[PDB]
Amino acid sequence: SSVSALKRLERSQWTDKMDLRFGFERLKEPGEKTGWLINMHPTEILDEDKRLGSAVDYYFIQDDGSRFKVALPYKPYFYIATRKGCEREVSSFLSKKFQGKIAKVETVPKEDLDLPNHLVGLKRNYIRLSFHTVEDLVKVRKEISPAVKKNREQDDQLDNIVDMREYDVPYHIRLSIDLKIHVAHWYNVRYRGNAFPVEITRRDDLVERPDPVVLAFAIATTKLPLKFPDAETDQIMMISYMIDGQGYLITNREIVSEDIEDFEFTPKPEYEGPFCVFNEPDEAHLIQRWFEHVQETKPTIMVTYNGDFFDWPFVEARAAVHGLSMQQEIGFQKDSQGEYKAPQCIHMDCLRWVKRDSYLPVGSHNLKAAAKAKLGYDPVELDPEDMCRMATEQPQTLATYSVSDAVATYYLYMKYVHPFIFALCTIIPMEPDEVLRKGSGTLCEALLMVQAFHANIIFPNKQEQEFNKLTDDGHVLDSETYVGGHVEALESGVFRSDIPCRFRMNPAAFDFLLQRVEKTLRHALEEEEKVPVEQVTNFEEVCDEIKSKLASLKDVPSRIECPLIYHLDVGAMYPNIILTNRLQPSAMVDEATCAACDFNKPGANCQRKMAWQWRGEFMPASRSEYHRIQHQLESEKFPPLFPEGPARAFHELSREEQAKYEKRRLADYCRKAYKKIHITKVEERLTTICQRENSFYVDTVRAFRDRRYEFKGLHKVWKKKLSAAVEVGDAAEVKRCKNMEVLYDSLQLAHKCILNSFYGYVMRKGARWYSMEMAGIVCFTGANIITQARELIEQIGRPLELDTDGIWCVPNSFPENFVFKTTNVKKPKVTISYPGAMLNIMVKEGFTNDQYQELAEPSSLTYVTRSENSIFFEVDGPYLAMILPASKEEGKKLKKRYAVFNEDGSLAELKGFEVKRRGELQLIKIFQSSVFEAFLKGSTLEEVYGSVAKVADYWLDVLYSKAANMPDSELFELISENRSMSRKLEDYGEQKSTSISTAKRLAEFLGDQMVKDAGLSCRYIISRKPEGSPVTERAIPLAIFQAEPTVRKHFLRKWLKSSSLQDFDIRAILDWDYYIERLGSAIQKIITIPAALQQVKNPVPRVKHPDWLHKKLLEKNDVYKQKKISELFTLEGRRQVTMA
Amino acid sequence: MFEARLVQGSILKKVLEALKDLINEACWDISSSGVNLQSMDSSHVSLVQLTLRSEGFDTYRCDRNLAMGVNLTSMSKILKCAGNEDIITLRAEDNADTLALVFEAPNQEKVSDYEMKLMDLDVEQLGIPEQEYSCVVKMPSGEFARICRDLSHIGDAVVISCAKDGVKFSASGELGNGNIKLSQTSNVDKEEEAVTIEMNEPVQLTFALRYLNFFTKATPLSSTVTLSMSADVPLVVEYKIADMGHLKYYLAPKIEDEEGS
Amino acid sequence: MFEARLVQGSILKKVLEALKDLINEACWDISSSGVNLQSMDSSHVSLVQLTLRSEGFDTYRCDRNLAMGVNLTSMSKILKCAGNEDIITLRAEDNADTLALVFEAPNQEKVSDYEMKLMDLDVEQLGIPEQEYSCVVKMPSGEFARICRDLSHIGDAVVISCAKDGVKFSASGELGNGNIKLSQTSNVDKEEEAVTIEMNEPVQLTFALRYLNFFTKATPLSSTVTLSMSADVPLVVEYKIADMGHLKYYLAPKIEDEEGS
Amino acid sequence: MFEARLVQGSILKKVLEALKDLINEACWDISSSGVNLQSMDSSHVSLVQLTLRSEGFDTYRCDRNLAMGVNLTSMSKILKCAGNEDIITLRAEDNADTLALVFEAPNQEKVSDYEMKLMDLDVEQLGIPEQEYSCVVKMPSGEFARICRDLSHIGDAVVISCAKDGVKFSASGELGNGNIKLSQTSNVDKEEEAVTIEMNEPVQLTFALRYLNFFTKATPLSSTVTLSMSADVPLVVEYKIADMGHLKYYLAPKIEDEEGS
DNA sequence: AGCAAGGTGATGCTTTAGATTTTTT
DNA sequence: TGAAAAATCTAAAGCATCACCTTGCT
Ligand code: SF4
Repeated sequence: SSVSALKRLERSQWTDKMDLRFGFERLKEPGEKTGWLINMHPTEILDEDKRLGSAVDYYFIQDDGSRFKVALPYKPYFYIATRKGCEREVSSFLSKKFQGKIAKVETVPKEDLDLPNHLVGLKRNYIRLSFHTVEDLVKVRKEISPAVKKNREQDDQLDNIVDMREYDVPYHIRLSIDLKIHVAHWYNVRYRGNAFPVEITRRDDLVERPDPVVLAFAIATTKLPLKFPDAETDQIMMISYMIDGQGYLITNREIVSEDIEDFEFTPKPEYEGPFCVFNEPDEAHLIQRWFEHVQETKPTIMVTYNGDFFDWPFVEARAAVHGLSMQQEIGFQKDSQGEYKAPQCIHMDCLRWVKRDSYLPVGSHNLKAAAKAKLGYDPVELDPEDMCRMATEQPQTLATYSVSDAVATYYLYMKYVHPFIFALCTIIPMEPDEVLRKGSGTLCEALLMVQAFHANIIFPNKQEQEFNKLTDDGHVLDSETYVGGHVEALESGVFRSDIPCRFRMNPAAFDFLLQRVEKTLRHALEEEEKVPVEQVTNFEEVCDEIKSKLASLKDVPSRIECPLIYHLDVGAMYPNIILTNRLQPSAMVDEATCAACDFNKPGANCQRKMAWQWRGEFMPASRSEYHRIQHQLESEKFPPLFPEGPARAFHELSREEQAKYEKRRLADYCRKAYKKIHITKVEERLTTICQRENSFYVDTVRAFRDRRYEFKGLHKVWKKKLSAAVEVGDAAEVKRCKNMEVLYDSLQLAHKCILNSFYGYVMRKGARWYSMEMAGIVCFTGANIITQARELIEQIGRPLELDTDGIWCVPNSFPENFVFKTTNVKKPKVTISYPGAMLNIMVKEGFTNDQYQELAEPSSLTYVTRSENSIFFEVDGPYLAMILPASKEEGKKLKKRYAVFNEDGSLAELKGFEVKRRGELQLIKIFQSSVFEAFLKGSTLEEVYGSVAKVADYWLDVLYSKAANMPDSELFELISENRSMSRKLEDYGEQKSTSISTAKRLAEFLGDQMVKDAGLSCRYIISRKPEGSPVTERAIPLAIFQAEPTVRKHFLRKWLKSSSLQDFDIRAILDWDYYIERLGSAIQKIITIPAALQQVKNPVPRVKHPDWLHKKLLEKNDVYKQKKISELFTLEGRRQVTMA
Repeated sequence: MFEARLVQGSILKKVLEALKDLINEACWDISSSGVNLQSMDSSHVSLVQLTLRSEGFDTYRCDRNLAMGVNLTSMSKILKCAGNEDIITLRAEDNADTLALVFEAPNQEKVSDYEMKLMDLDVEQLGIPEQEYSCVVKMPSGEFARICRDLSHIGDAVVISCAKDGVKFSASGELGNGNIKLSQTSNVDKEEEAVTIEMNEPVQLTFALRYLNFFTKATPLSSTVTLSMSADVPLVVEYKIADMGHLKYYLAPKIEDEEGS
Repeated sequence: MFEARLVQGSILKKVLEALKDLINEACWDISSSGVNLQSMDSSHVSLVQLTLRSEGFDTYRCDRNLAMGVNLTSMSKILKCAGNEDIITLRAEDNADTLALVFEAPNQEKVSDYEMKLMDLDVEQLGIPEQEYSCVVKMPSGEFARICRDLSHIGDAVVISCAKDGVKFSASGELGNGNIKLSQTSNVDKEEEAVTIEMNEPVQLTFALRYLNFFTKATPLSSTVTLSMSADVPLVVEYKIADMGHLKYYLAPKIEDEEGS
Repeated sequence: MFEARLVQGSILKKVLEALKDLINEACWDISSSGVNLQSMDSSHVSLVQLTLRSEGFDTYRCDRNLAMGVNLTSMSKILKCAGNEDIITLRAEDNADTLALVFEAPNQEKVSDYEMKLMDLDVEQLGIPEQEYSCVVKMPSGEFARICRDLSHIGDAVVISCAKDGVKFSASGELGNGNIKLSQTSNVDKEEEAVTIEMNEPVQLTFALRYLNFFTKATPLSSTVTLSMSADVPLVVEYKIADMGHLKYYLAPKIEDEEGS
């Protein structure tokens, strides 16, 4: 008790001292200051009672440069629920038994969201209880929780407590929920003294953000060859860090060769780094120089790239070896989750944002690719293998590498993640670093807690996963999910606006799209442009123009015409569906509690019956079987799970291990008792959305959509103002408008990310607002929209690909866009898209919710019904080209792989072709990079294929000629496979892999030193001489080819299992068949199979089609067309054969 | 109510396993002329018309026409639960859901009673006109089944040509191509082995072959079969179940597409 | 150091193949009286007793009692080497964890000497009770195999009705329902196909039929099968291994007492 | 031009059934002495040869020395057309990719023709040495197939020991280890059933086992197999027919390398 | 002398946890 | 080289499906 309290006080005093030494002076005078919030940290303070007290320390920076720090105490609390009639008795008992532990307890009437008949205004009297410390919170929560769990499983005064809420809410989160203190806002802080609490108020008059002191650092180490840099055997050889655009660089003189002078790095004119260099003799002096310079500069933001796992720990280890610890001199520690965070400065690494919010493909998360994509320049390339050699030959290239990595991480912080994270966290109530760490689900949960505290409801607990729940007919479900939509390629090949395509159309859809043209244009003008249809001049002209186009297209339903590659993408389809259908996590209701309210009247327009599709896997055992196997299980005692205890009683082991044991013991019974072991049922369910539910979720999503729209508008206005500013060329207004423009761009980006995260939050396992029903409903409504669009474009053209978000689809005579002259002075011209408008009226007829009820006033419980449909399509222009490859696998595991080329000839988009950083040959990567730019040559289809097969011809000519005209170094740079070893080689046991084989070859080549520590890097080729042995067993390494000749000859004698060969050159022993096989597979994926599926002869004759192609082409896409009985034989008619 | 009696029960098992493979939706129709089946497959390519008349059964009585919508997705197995030569009795009730099947062993010891349930299915009906025939080729069933299984490995499309020399069955594909020519019999007197042909004009035409593979599950049903084709006329395969009943398989033809003209 | 040799070797293959798929881990009780094998499945439902008395062996040599832990997959795969009518021999050491099996061809030319390792096994013994049964029936094994394979896909569980008129095999499922009735056969001169029924009172039992399909696998072992059952009594499916031994499958009847959801 | 006529066409089907699982495309050459197939398998471990000589065929007509490469994956499955008595006409043209087959049943009515598409082949020729073998054993092929199939499940390798007592096989694996003894019988009147030996010194060898299982599918081709082996030589296994010639396999032994040393 | 049919060998489509294909050098 | 941090991969385990000639015998 006392020992923990004194340790907590010691930690608080140390954090206060460390805060003071970097400028964050604790506010100890009565007065008022203004500030900008930079961080917030749950601490302990002392009050006038000199007792335990929890608080939050808010750090502010002022515009003049000075910084301060204030502490505000607020007692954390949670909520209990008890049965009616004994609330006061439970309150009195809980006060008198937790004597000196509960600060205050009181009954709060708060509105349940899941309560039956809660829409009239029923409210439940919860009990708030608050504690002085977070540790007291945790202890009392742990003491109450067994009683709550026992009561909630069976259905003293602890039996009266039936339910318990708000226990996983963090403390600083709780403060930012209550007092509405989000960071990156300006505040007045008024400190009267220790008696009255501090007063903090928001200031909306100042909008301009200040500039905090930021330090971006990177290190270059000493690396043992073919081994990852270890902390205990190496040392830092140089460190480079930027502060506010000023460079600094410290080099270790015991490792480097000659001195380096002050120099500038400038990749682009907008990126300027002047680096001044200090040259410390030994590594301890390097650490002392870095620590002293950080202490002198006093930064409140420390940023790196993947520092938490590589940059930060290495420096901590080297500081701890050399005596002076890193925590006492800077402030960083590993904390608990492996996160290096300080109590005085926010630590950010750009890798978390690159993974989460950059929307970069997987495999492009490295800082080289991320800086090429975002910043627009490629940094300098230097492989770490020959990096230790640069410490001696010349250190100029290594200095350039380190300063380049520092510039990259600094400007990737300053340009992208700084305004994004400090605009995202004005919304989410977390800390800036906390927003950076965790996934979007917890951000969305925190936001919904803001909006649900504003609505005065209580927060549902996190979704505890039930283990093996029994479905409605009694079977034990070992898998339960919703049928989500997938991607499928309806046609594979090249589709270019120049090459004509064959269109087979029906004219029934042309009658569908002829008399409805006037309604099409009226609907497209009514709310999509908000233009009344009376002030137009050429309405009848454009209507008769569409009639003439569709009548010219009418008489020829089958034609050969040029395509118009469109991307009908619905504009954030899933939040639009949630807004349209009013899907809330408590809106899905069942008749057991839907009938218990007072609005289930005859003729009530309140329900919405919406269908979804459910997917379950379950054992084929009934209720009686599962009950009897439980009764057989309870007749015997469980074995000890671990050898640190005796056999387990029924209250001893936990739920998950007994659930796994029951799963196994039912599986090995139904293996021999029933034919099937896992029955999969994909059924069609239907649930009722309550359309007059408490609307905090829906108006949160709608307010965020509206705020995204208004921030996009402000961003466009300020972008125009910025263009005018850089045209006139002033100084103050240019920087002011640049600051405003980046503020609004960051805010709309944050709103877009949150809008995308709302859909992903509900399906998250363990989410507070968890809904499998919403996931199924939104996926089925999205799939229904994609299906009806598939029918609508499939009848008038060819849908190339069906994605989960939209349709890539396709005639040259089809109407594209039309301009309307309007008498309005604000919009003289209106540009409208007919393919967008026809889908708009299709979803207007189909998915418009005509029963969308909103509470107009809460006095007489009056609900207004309205017709709302915000689901709109978007046409992404007539793209020049689209290339779809073909894959062996068809189903839900198909990958979204295609390449779409803009009209100007660039790369509009490219998906699925993510080249792996080391897991692929260089041959495959260069072949792909050439073939994609090669598709756009030629005029007709055969010229396209014969000009895109030149890449395959060239590389098959290189590999068929044994690379006889190839230099040796690039032959190894192209052929070789790089690969890693994640953990210990010997711990795997005796299992076969090519990494295992080459690791064993390297171990027997040069000692056990290459296996002594993990993280081995292996570069290997595959040889042909040991015929018969598998692919793994022929993985000779590459370190042999640079070694002395005698050991190379000895181990090539040994490994090839031969002692009679003469030539030991690389061309002689190389397994060319493997490389031909994999390059031919890539050719088949990209060039050959799409040419076969387009009635085109094989462009590369050396690569042969697979047999499944030769059966699929005959069974699906033949030159002929199979007939039907009804075409060539008489029909008697349709009759209904009912049961007699 | 309807009664059917059959002394040796192999042939009903054989026709039902013939109808198993290609048919999922079936509609038995009973009238004064016997039992009839007019069924269209779910793939919308082929057709089947089966008929067992009144005099084939031993004891038979039909009050009026009744339609039963059986489902041959999983139905022939309950008949597959029987022996070979067992006496089979069908009992159809006026409005009850149970079709009764009685199986009697030849030693009058092993009896068996089965019931069949019915439900509601929808079907398109196609009336069969009678028209001047043209290309008839009568063959043994075993030879036709063997040649169909033979050509099944070559490709999925079959070429049928009748000419003065005889008849020719062919297929083609990536593996290659294969033709087989059969001429008329001259110096043989046994009826079940000889082949014969009726011709009006030499005809070259194409059909599908997987559906013919589904047609050839009637090898022990009868020793005789006839193939019947004509220009722009669906190929009908006729099995004559002794002097007891008959069965028609209709298959849609396959011609070239004159897209350019 | 157990040594036994028998002139016939097919019956060991038949017994072991019958015991192959049903049980995996088995405890072979070895004593002077013969070979005993009582065990259960991993599902703890099907029980097997197997007795091979010493008077049927050709040459026998025993030392004392032995506890054995053989998994039956091992020898069930080994004994595919034994011929149609070869000489079988099993050999065990006094204190070794291996078993030797010796196969002699009838012409004394092909000699096969296999041996195999072991694993320690623990089995909870369950001795059967001796009580008088009501329904004891002796049937041919082939027709029992036929009717079980017929009813296997008809439903899941069978209902057996025993009365003085005979036995009734009823089943109901998604395909409908059906029953097979077998009566007494007295007018017969031979016994190996003669069905006979012995009765105390009419009974109505229900059994899960997957376990009957597992029990059916002993069809070539014996030409007759004896089913013994009463109310709340496990089914006893007894086969007689020649005049020397007997194999009994005990099956807990499936009660399926639903609680009305 | 190349013409061949064969009336015992089942042996070619047996050859392709034996070789369908080992090599996917092989090499044939035609000369005045007949057809030879001397090819390396896919894993490049051992040599196989067919010797289909001139007078073994019923009618042979060859014009010049030639070599062709025929994929087994198509011709093996198209030779499934025949039963056990059909007769085969084979033609290989001079400069035509198509290879022609005609197929006559013995009923003098059935005639068929097929065409094959060929591909180029580049396989290095390995020289054929004639070396003496110390131990030659000649045993019926049925027991050879049985012993290989019965040692198939023991492990991945086999041990052969030829000693003055006779021949011993051995195998080992996780389920156990077993050896097999074969002696000599010299009091039988059938040479096809008789085993015989000739020995110079005892032989100890180790060999692949599943690969011998793969080459024990040529058992219906011939009733007697001869095995010849000695120290540090490939084992020769041959099936010789009383009328037709010999099928021969050279199998290289295992590496026999001490991994520790 | 081939049928009932199925059964173990092959083959193709889910699936679900953690290593790996991912960061840092 | 440690890592769950974190959500996208992906490869071993999973399970459904095809396939014909081999144990009794008509
Ligand atoms: S849908 Fe209507 S009846 Fe159902 S809970 Fe909502 S208001 Fe009540």
